Amino acid sequence: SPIIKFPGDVAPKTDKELAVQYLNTFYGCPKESCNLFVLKDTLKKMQKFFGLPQTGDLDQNTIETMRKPRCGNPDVANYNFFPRKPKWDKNQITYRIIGYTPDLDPETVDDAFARAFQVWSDVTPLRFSRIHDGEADIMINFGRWEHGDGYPFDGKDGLLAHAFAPGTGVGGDSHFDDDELWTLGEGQVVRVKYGNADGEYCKFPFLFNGKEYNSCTDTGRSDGFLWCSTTYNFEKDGKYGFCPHEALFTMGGNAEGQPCKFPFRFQGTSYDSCTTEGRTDGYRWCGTTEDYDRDKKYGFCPETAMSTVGGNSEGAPCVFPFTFLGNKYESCTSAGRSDGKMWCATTANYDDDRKWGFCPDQGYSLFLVAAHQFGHAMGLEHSQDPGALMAPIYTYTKNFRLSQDDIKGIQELYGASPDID
Amino acid sequence: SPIIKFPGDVAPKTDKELAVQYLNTFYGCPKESCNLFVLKDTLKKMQKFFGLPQTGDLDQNTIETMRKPRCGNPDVANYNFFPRKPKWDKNQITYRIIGYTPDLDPETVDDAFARAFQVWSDVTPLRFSRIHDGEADIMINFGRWEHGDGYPFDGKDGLLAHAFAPGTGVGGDSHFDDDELWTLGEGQVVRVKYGNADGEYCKFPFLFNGKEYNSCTDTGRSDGFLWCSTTYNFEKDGKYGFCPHEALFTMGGNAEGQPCKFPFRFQGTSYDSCTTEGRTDGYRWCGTTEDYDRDKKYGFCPETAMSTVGGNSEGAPCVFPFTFLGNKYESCTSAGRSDGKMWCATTANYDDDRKWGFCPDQGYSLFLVAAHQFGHAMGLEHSQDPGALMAPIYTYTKNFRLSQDDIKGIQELYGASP
Amino acid sequence: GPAGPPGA
Ligand SMILES: [Ca+2]
Ligand SMILES: [Ca+2]
Ligand SMILES: [Ca+2]
Ligand SMILES: [Ca+2]
Ligand SMILES: [Zn+2]
Ligand SMILES: [Zn+2]
Ligand SMILES: [Zn+2]
Ligand SMILES: [Zn+2]
Repeated sequence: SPIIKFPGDVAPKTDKELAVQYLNTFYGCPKESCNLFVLKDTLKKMQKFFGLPQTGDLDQNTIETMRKPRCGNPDVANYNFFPRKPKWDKNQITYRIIGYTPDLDPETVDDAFARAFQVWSDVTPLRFSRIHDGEADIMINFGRWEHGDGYPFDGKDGLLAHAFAPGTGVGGDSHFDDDELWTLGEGQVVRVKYGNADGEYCKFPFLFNGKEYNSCTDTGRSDGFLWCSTTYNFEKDGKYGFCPHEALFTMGGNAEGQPCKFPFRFQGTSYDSCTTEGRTDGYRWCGTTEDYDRDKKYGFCPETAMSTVGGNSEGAPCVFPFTFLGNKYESCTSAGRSDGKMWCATTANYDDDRKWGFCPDQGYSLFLVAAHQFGHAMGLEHSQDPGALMAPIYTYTKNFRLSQDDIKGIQELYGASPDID
Repeated sequence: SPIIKFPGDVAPKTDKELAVQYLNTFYGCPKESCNLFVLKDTLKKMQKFFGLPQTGDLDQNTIETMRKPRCGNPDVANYNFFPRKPKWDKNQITYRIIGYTPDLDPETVDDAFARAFQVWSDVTPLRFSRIHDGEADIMINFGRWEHGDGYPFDGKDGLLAHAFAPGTGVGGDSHFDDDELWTLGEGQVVRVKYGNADGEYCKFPFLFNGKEYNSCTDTGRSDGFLWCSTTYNFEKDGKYGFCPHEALFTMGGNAEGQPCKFPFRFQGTSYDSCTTEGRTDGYRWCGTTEDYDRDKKYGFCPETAMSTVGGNSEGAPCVFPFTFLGNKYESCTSAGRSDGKMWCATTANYDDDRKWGFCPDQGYSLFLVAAHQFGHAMGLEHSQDPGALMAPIYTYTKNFRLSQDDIKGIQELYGASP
Repeated sequence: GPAGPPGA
């Protein structure tokens, strides 16, 4: 019966302050002068844009739309860019991965950005090319909140990414919110290390010893290493492997797989996690000792296995079963919540310790989100067709396909692929 | 008792290991080939240089001088195959400071370099102008071990600095070993904030409650804020101030004097100390919250007060008396090593807790060492005159004065004050 | 430690 407020959860903003930041960010409502009447006019622009009824009121159908996860770019024009209507004065663009996300290993990401780019390359003359040094046309990067351009992010969900239109400087740059659970669209993605299935992805959920696991577990081991099944039925198929995690083991370097040593001192700074400090490739690395400078031993942390997200438990793994208010639990739940969020206790019983965390959810397919972001980098803007890739709101699609609207959009801008013979 | 290996400490070097490295860095003795007659012939070029009995062997005369803190530049030249005998092709030179030391406050450092530059201009037509953005002629920075130029430092004591001869690229650059207790020549310096003497240096030692204090203390304080008397007798003069630290307070930013939060996350990384990450002016800062991105709250860290140096006690003061190897000590000891450096346990007992730190010594004058380095930055080389500022081995001179050797050297380059 | 050092 009880729906309680957890000791530590991210404070939901008021329907009002939610509408103000939304209209201000995606509509242009005067940052400080977005009071009742001046917003009513705008509120209706938002409403018109989406299928909503141009009431100009904060009706639920509206705030319900405002609450869904979506892109960072606006839905309205900068009140008409006389000077602008972007284009790439060339059909050969170059991109560069400035930085990554721990959720995915470098190759998956690299590939996603690749596949995202082909989407538009399939229907236009546009040809993409990754470069590893110096300035690129499209500079890809991951960041949180404010990351260096005065268009900050907002925490898990809400804004996911954005990109600038074609041009110089940051023109074309695509930026993804580093506070999202970056996946391929269907839950956490972790690429296994060693074991009998090195390189395969953990398969969630997997069946093991009559139990289902939706994340890497250290069950059955005493070395505390996290493993998982690269297939569903671990009994039938015996494929498994080890989940990345810098506190367990490094990948490369010269430490020979020893785990990162936190904090480790590098020059005038003591890092308590992996960094990219002193690197250009955006590959995190770390000191496998307490003084990198002294003993130059180090390793790389190419990915990270997420046990739990948010909460209080700093990522601490769920504990099954766990007691929550007189009821024992054997899985994640929405018990005590409202929203839809599945959580679990990161200790034996919750009542006694009151330590929890969110269970990783479906996250956002980097491919889809990126494909979209790149649509902008080419010059495209949001479409009202909710089926179009360039639509503001995020929607997962098992098997993607460019919407006619999109194809009509990118081509009116770059023309179709050249008809060879 | 024997010689014990302390936690986190560096690995000792042998008398010979040392010599061989010293003759390698400073004399050009081939690493793997520095032995037998080469070690002998070379040992002698070195003994001659420092006016030692040109024995040719490793003898308590040579060794003793080999382990004296000295500049990290060579003693033997090559400036034949090393590009043209350097010399800025203009009297208008510019220096930019890209890094500082937690040992001294931004200003005190900024000055020390300035005063050190002035030491060369006073006798020549050369003028130096600091710049705050861009590629200056002489880039000043502090770094440890390998700090990005192939010529690594070595932790406490030893090579104290190094600089490159005038020229494009890294030429003129002057780098300082960040593992050193940088001081004004007479021991630790701590410019105090607030209190009734804000802006004043801590006076070590200072007498309080009929007792001596050679570092800041939270003593006679309940909040645990560190302070010190800015004059000796705390009674005849009631002036004092609070000593800086990132654990107690911060400066500027928007944190409003709040402590740092370690660790605090800044984008894809967790910082367990202040950093300059992001800045381009070497100023240390830190999140005063657990998520700087989220809270946007931060404050600078201008100087760190130290009551002990190095070790695993991260600064924590000594504990007298303390117990080491069953025995009890009421003062800093050297018990347990071959280098006779003074250390102390930061806890009534060491054996079980194993927490130690180096009793701060006199440190090195940033002024003088800077003065020296800037000498190379201008084209000069080491002197065999122990008086000359350009002599390699470091030596504190309260009343510093350029040697007649130095003045001649610098101005046979540039000529005298116009 | 499992979980992981905070940071991305
Ligand atoms: Ca660009
Ligand atoms: Ca977000
Ligand atoms: Ca230069
Ligand atoms: Ca040194
Ligand atoms: Zn968008
Ligand atoms: Zn951005
Ligand atoms: Zn020198
Ligand atoms: Zn250097």
